[PDB]
Amino acid sequence: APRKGNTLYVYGEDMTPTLLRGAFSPFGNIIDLSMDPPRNCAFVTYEKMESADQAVAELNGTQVESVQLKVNIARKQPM
Repeated sequence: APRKGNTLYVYGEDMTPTLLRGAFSPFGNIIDLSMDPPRNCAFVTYEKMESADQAVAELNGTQVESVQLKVNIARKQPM
């Protein structure tokens, strides 16, 4: 049966897939990975709800070689 799953909202500047994959690869396996180049945002889906909460708490409040990323939760209401 289908499950709601748990997609996380990722925001930041100059963000790439290889970088995000590593920012969510070790946090757990992703069933689907999406990225938004027009809004500079990215979406991360986790098969385990704990993989999203553990990655959102560890990824949230972090910095890169010289950039800052932001993790948020998708709104229940559809855009």
